[PDB]
Amino acid sequence: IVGGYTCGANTVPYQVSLNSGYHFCGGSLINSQWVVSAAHCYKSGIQVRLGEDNINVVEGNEQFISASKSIVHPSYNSNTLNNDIMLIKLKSAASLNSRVASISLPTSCASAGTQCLISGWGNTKSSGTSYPDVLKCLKAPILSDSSCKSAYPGQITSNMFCAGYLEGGKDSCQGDSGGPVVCSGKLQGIVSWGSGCAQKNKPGVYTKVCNYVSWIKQTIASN
Ligand SMILES: NCc1csc2ccccc12
Ligand SMILES: [Ca+2]
Repeated sequence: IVGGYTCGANTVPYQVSLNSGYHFCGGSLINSQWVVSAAHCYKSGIQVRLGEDNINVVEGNEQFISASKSIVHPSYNSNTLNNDIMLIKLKSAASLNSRVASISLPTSCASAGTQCLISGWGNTKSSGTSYPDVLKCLKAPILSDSSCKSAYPGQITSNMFCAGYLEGGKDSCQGDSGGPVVCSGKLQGIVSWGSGCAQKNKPGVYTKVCNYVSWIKQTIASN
């Protein structure tokens, strides 16, 4: 997260870290067994880390649970990033408590102008590199479809939205991938892509979660 703030320990209780020896992506806990992330975060050997603040220090609220199954969306295209979503099942159910909690799925799509919370352990600089140990947060609005399309001609599908600031300075970034965009207590986005981070006229692009709720539910119901 570039241009954000320290969230505070365990204040984003659905935020998980995907770990394969190291943090490499965020995700969102959506029930005791299942995590939402980005399909471009797929790999084998994932351990889900819940209850994290400092991802380098064991602070006392973590739960570490290995994935049993990954399901990338059936229509994910890794060239266009269309349908950039996957589900990860945990080998055992997480213990749910104030610091480890699921985030509700949307029952309707959010509109441009809605305020959201984006979070992660990704890069905090727009030039150069610095990775935080504690969770960072950013409040950002959803941008109109038309400004998203004009920012990224030919590349925004109906499964994507832009959020952030056309002026630059505040955005998600590499290592935030797969993490939440939460708006009024519903998971509306997943950190997906952009051109650089926090550049002028290049806002972040996010998977439009409300298009996937019936796929999510039917997948969970059968797996
Ligand atoms: N908002 C931009 C963004 C999000 S994840 C990622 C990974 C690499 C480069 C940019 C980004
Ligand atoms: Ca920790």
